[PDB]
Formats: sequence, structure tokens, C-alpha cells
Amino acid sequence: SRYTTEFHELEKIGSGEFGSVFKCVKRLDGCIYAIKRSKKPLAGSVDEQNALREVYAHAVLGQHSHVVRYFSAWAEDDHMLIQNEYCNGGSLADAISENYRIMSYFKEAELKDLLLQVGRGLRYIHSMSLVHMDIKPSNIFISRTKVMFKIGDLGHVTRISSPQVEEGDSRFLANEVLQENYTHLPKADIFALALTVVCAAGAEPLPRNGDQWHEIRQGRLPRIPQVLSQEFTELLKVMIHPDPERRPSAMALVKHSVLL
Ligand SMILES: COc1cc(Nc2c(C#N)cnc3cc(OCCCN4CCN(C)CC4)c(OC)cc23)c(Cl)cc1Cl
Ligand SMILES: [Cl-]
Repeated sequence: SRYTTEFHELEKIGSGEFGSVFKCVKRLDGCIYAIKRSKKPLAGSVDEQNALREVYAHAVLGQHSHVVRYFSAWAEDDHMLIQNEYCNGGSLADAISENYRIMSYFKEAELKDLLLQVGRGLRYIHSMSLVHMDIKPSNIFISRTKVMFKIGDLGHVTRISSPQVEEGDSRFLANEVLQENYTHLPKADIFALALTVVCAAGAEPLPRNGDQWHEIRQGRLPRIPQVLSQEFTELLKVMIHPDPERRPSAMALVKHSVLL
């Protein structure tokens, strides 16, 4: 098995609907990698599509400091193995869960840093005529010594010119995408980033549907318990503006004054 030949497994660090993730050391270089193990996708299926969307995206983007690196992919028996860059701080979703456990939180300065760094990631991706289409806390990773945020899971990445949309998490999805309007897809990433920061700021779990869902797509920011500057709250608000064209672009977001 290539997996045991090339790597030594240190511990299982994640398991879910989309596979398990293992912290592994590669024998040859002594470096740590995050390896995802999953069911070999059915040939001709959506899962296969996701997998190929992912390879294409990394192939186009190459290495970028705000995108989780993608090294190699192969199969053993009925399973797919993918070797990724290890982000020792875990996912943002897990950090938020940790913040709750120990009564800690991301103050405003750190939220701006989050918004800025992931924004730079989005700016690069969009500059390459790609959109991510699944920005959410479980797809943002943390690399630390002091902190680097990185965009992971490129399985939904598609081309702005002639897109194939596998619609992302309903809780982070812009209304226009739900309406099968695929004409301003980069602004969908922007919308999703705002709500990602909103979760990190300590907002209640986001709605999947119903009144609360629509209220947000009306441009209403979910309730956040910590005090934030109005200038910052207004920035998050315009990022979920019902008109996608009124939302800042990534390049506009990173050039924005309100961020460091
Ligand atoms: C959503 O999509 C994808 C997500 C992943 N997942 C990860 C990537 C990536 N990429 C990178 N880095 C990761 C780091 C993780 O944990 C770091 C901290 C672990 N600690 C070990 C020590 N003890 C004491 C506490 C826990 C991690 O854990 C769940 C998952 C990671 C992959 Cl591999 C592929 C896809 Cl497609
Ligand atoms: Cl509904």
C-alpha cells in the first residue's frame, strides 16, 4: 500500500460524511500532511466530479499562501486518498467550537484579519476566473507558529465563464445562486465569507431555511453578541446585500480601508 509505504499515520483527526482525515508524516521528507480517506467515487458520478473539480482547481491555482496545498491523489481498493497541506490549527469551525468550550472568542481585530486573509485567497481565486462556491467555517483552515487562514476543499470550484454549480451549504448560500442565477458567482463567495465571519464572531448557528434564512438574504445581519464597530458591521452588511452587484468584489474587499 502506497499509504503505509510513503507515510506513517500519527492520528485520525477528523471523520464525517465526506471521509476521514489523518495526520501523517511522510517518511521521505519528514513533513506532516493531512490525508483524507474516502469512498472511491462512482465512475461517472457527481462525487467524481467534485474530485476532478478539485484537481483542476489546484492545477490552475498552483500554490498560494491562502489556499491549502494539494499534493497528490490516488486509490487503494475502494478508497480515495488525498494528500493535503497540514494546517495545525484545524478548521475555523473547530476553532469556533473550541472558543465556545473555553469561553473565548475572536475580537474585532482578529475578525478583520480573518476577513482580510480569506479575502486575499478569494481575490487570487477570482483572478484566475474561478469561484469557490462552498466558503464556510469548516472549509477555512488555520496554520500557526502568528496565524494564517487558508481556503480548503476545492471540490465545488468552477469556472465563471461557463460554470457548473454544485450548490454549497444552504446556510451560506446567496439567494441568487439558489435562484439558479449564475451570472455573478464571485459575489456568492463574498456573501458566504461574510456569514463565515459572522459565525466566527459568535452568532447563533445559521438557519438552513424558513424565516430567519430569508431575513438574512434581505440583507439583515444575524445577531452578534460581541460589540463591533459600526464601520465593521456595515461592511459585513453590504457583503450580504441582496443585490450581488452592490457587494464588494474580492479585490475591492482586500483594498478596503476598514481592514488593517
Ligand atoms: C473540508 O475539506 C477538507 C478538509 C481536510 N482537512 C484538513 C486540511 C485540509 N485540506 C488541512 N488541515 C487539517 C488539519 C486538521 O487538524 C489540525 C489539528 C489536529 N489536532 C491534532 C492534535 N490534537 C491534540 C488536536 C487536534 C484537521 O482536522 C479535522 C483537518 C485538516 C482535508 Cl485533508 C481535505 C478536505 Cl477536501
Ligand atoms: Cl423556506
